[PDB]
Amino acid sequence: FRRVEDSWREADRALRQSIIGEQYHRGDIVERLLNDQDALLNTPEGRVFD
Amino acid sequence: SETRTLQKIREATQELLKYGLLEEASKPNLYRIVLSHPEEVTRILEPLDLDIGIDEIRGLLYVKVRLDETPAQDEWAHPLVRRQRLNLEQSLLVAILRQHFVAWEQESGTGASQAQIAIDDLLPQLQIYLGDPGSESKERTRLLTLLDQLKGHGLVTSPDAHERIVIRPIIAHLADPINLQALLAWLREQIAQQT
Amino acid sequence: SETRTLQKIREATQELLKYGLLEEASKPNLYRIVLSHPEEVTRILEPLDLDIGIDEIRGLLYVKVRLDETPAQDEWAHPLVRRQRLNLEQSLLVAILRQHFVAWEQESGTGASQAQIAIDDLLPQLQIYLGDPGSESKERTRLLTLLDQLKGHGLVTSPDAHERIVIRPIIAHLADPINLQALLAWLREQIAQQT
Repeated sequence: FRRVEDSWREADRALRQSIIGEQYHRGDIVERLLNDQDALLNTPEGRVFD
Repeated sequence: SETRTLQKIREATQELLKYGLLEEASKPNLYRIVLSHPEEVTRILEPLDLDIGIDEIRGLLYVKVRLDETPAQDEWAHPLVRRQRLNLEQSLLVAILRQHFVAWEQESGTGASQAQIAIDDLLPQLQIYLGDPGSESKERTRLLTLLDQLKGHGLVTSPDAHERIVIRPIIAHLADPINLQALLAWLREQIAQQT
Repeated sequence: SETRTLQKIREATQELLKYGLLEEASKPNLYRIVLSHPEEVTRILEPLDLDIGIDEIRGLLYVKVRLDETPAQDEWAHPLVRRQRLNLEQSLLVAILRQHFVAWEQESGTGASQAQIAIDDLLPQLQIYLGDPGSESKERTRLLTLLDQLKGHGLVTSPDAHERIVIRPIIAHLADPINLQALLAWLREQIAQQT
């Protein structure tokens, strides 16, 4: 459990470090938000734990 | 020989100087009074090297330093400015607040009700830059300390019962195009020095 | 566009509103200018309910509240002038300094250059009303920090290289000097009563 949480708290930083590096682009945001799927989905542990 | 400025104007300008900024959302009876006699207020504030700045769109009045007939110098070296120069880590939170404010403004229009943000949304944003100390208590204390230091500048109220903070509209003027351009230039200079 | 107030008078007004008092002994230019343009300064300060009282004998200026002559508001209240009550130690120290200044004036006359008083002279006198806090270092540090606190209000100069101080002329115009004499004598009598 305490490593699934570490994985999720690491797939979030690797997302806001790209939402802020894309100072010019929109696709990498709308492609996620328009999809109701888990925006913070992290398969390598999230898809097992679930 | 002796003529007193209209007592209403004296009261309004004294309150305006005391708080640093005035609003129709909290003190309409004084905001209107100042907004009807801007020439009188600017001339009264002229000797102190302080000048009014008006915002009819949002309902905001504020006082700002002057430079005319005494160019250059430094805005914060002025003798009456009672608070320290802005700090980098504070300006980061200022930028985040301004981003939330532009979102809210462009959604609901300008001046419609009040802009609000929940403390929850601000902890993650800082967590990218300032680093994670692995203790929600400590980073919450850090965020609250930053917000309190910003209340000394009049950009935000303190957290209320629901852990929410109003973003005072003065922020729209503190970080606007010219100032942001200067800040970007200075930050790029610092980065170049770092290399 | 419009005429701008002279640079020197603007500097004078800003400095006077920052520190609260000028002195010919430490700012001769600015002090001289203000007395040559009394109407201008009193006009710049009138809109704020502020006004300067000029003490030519001691060569001192200070900002005082202007409010009207004994209206229903028997005691003045002003948005900017935040009233403060000194703590016990500060009150006793101010009383001691007041007594020394009055005594020296009684001999050398009114406005005479104040004699330098050694830090060592004050410590026994405070020890009368406060005893010994535990060590010479502690009491000396307390006296130094109290003198530093009072220097903020402009009552005394900073200790010089030989650890002496001077009493600023401002101490003559304190709010109600009868308070100092009465309290000082009252404690001075209570100590003899209990000893």
